[PDB]
Amino acid sequence: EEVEVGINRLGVLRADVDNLGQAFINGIPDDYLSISRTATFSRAMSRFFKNYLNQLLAEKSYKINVIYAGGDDLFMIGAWQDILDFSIVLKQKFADFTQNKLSISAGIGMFREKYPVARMASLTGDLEDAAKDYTKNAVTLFDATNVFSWDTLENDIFVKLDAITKNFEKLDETGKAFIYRLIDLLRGVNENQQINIARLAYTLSRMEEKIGKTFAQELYNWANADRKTLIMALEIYILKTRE
RNA sequence: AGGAGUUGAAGCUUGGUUCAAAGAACGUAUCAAG
Repeated sequence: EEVEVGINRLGVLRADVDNLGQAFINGIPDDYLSISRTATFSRAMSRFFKNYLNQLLAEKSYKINVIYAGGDDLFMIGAWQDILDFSIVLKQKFADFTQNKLSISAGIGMFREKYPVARMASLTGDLEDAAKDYTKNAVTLFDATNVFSWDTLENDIFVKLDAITKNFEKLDETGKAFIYRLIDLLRGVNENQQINIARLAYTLSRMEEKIGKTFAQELYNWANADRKTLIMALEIYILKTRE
């Protein structure tokens, strides 16, 4: 109820450190090998997760309830806006703490307000298992069909989302019916590949004078080069801007 | 004293202009949370 910007959903993060097993067992090489170094390694990992997770969630008023944390396990239920905006924060702070050599995978799920927590946790655990099945670092946005690498998600999806949010704000009457027709074409293009690309070019030059001279050609470029990213960018755009 | 021979011929048969715009994109109830 404090959120008054997006869709009334509850977003769920489950994360775990991948490849933690052989790194914890035999990670430090045999030449410069110490026992207290391993003690600092594991004690610093648990230390990081506990105190930096509480401080990173305290410094900005994130509407996130942490259930439990740890290296092996992480489970947080909150508003989906803060969960999505905090997953990149947690990934980058883990990369800074571990000097970006311990990988991390995660799974973001999104559920309605009154949903059972047991089925919630099982579904999001399934999502993050599908993320770690890719066998590298990745994340699933809301579904097992949308698996993205962390740099891919962060860079591609968030620059496309920020560009879309800059462009459709200054437009006075374009959204959101144009965006729904655009998503209809960009998900029909998976099966009927040619005619939806033709309809896409037709609509973009149709609304060249309306949505912008350069944004329409940018959408036409993005919808051929890195397509599947832009569908998720538009979907989370509407999920953010729904009143 | 009137007879014949032409009863229409050629040209254009539509030209250009916007060719679905804005809205809603599931809401609730058990499930859950408290």
